[PDB]
Amino acid sequence: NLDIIGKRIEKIKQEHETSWHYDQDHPYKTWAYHGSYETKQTASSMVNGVVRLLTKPWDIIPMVTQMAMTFKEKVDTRTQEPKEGTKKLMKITAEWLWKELGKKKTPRMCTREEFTRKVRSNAALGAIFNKWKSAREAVEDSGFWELVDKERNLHLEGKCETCVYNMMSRAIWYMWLGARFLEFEALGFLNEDHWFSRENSLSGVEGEGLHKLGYILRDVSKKEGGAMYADDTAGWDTRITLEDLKNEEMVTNHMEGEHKKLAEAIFKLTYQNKVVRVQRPTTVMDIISRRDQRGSGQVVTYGLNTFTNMEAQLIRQMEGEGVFKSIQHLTVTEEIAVKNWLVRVGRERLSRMAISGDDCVVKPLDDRFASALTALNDMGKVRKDIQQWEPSRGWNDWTQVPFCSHHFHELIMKDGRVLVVPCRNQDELIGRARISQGAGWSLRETACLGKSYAQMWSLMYFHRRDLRLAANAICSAVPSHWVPTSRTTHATHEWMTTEDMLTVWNRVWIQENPWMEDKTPVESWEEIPYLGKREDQWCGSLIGLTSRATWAKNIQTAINQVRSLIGNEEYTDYMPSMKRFRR
Ligand SMILES: Cc1ncc(CNc2cncc(F)c2)s1
Ligand SMILES: Cc1ncc(CNc2cncc(F)c2)s1
Ligand SMILES: [Zn+2]
Ligand SMILES: [Zn+2]
Repeated sequence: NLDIIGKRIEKIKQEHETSWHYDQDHPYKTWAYHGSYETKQTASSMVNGVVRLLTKPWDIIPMVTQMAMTFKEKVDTRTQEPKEGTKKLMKITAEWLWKELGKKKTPRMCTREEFTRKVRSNAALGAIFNKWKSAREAVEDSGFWELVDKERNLHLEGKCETCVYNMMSRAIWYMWLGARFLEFEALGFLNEDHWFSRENSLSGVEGEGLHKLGYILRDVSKKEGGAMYADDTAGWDTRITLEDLKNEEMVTNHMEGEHKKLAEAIFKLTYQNKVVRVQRPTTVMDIISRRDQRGSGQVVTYGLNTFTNMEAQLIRQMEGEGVFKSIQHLTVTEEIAVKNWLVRVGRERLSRMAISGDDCVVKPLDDRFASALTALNDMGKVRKDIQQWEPSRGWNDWTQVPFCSHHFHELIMKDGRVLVVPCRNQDELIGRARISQGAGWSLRETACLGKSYAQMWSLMYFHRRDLRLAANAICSAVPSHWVPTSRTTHATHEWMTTEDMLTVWNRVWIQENPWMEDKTPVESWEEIPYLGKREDQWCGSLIGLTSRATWAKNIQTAINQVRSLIGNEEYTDYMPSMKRFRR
């Protein structure tokens, strides 16, 4: 305990020797509280003007406008230790699942070279400012790496000095860049080498992309079974048990040499024992500790969430199939039965699921799954917005299943070929495009973010009448050659490019689409179909409203307003790619 965190604590305590005070009115119960010290400082959303000026009808939709305005009593929760039978079910399943993921993969260390490219082309690794300004600067230096080396040698010693989280249903724990590297060195392979790919994991979708998710849900639908189940967990990261953290750590069993010790240290020191600096305006910096809950990089979090979610869902399948009778204790015969289930049908059972971190869709063997709730509830993976022992409401139609904030439509092209297209409430799409994260943006940068959104809409949401039109308008209003930008790059972002959008559509939807047998390129945008105009209205379209018809009719005037603001640049008119504007 304090042997493992004390060094980290004692080091912080000393850098504020004229401040340290053990405030006796600290609000922590579930989190251990060590002390405090003096600080004073805070990033709200800004509106993207290029997008808003070209989406005027939406200036009066409260669902769009409210998205741009404005529980920490959930992070301070505690989950009960699972029963012995639950713990055995999890240990056995975790062992078998690491083996399966490892069959065609080699754990390996990631390198500074790799980490250095990441920071120069910008991911969201989540660092802090201090001694160097940006993340870009500290990597270019040589002193930072000497710091890294020190901590690394300490990790091999089995101690830790500077790996401390900073808190800030979305609470992010940013770490200093050095700690991020040591985490990425040890565990980056999980993301970098696609361990949770559909090919390697059977349930996973890592790197598959929105244009593939709908086809994958449909492939699951083709299996014999009962309803499709899509239970969200109530605050998944706050319900990761120490038992989950120990079963994740069994990935080190597949490692060797330096890598194995470095990985064990990350699991032992930064995951199974955590030290966090949280601000408290009453402004002190509280130094609290905790062994449980999900702390890690957003990207290792994703891989370990997918892993533990796969594990829980295999066990819920086992329960619905009556592989084990009770979670209180597992008979020696029940252990063998579980083990032989995994060996005999485990891979088939994984192919019945689509899992993206804390998000899942299961098509179990039959509807017994709906009331198989004892293992799920005991593991602490308590379902959101339904009573604890109330049976799951399944879905009969794969086109109604929620997954990764989307639903999927089946859409028939004029030539018989079949698109499965992603979709969500259009107010959600327009409200997100109207928002820029960070201030300090030039007109040019703001314009290039709008163009990223426009190109995503043309690629993913082309079947929505208002999004094809607004996307054509934004791309007409931003200089033809200006490059699309984004301040967090997830899966596959084929819209981040200066190439012709019809050429990308053809590559993504026809050429590279393994569900399309005929590879005939499409020759214009008019070949590319829309949802039915009632289906479009159901998913939030403004077609049929007066405000919308005036906007479409007078779009060239909105385009010209934005062209005037940006200035005398080279523009393309994309509106004639649509039938109604083609004279
Ligand atoms: C790291 C990931 N790999 C695939 C994912 C599936 N989810 C998704 C959501 N939004 C846009 C996407 F391209 C994909 S998440
Ligand atoms: C219920 C409605 N019936 C026709 C409408 C007009 N909206 C529209 C726009 N572009 C292409 C279309 F097929 C239809 S709204
Ligand atoms: Zn450390
Ligand atoms: Zn829809």
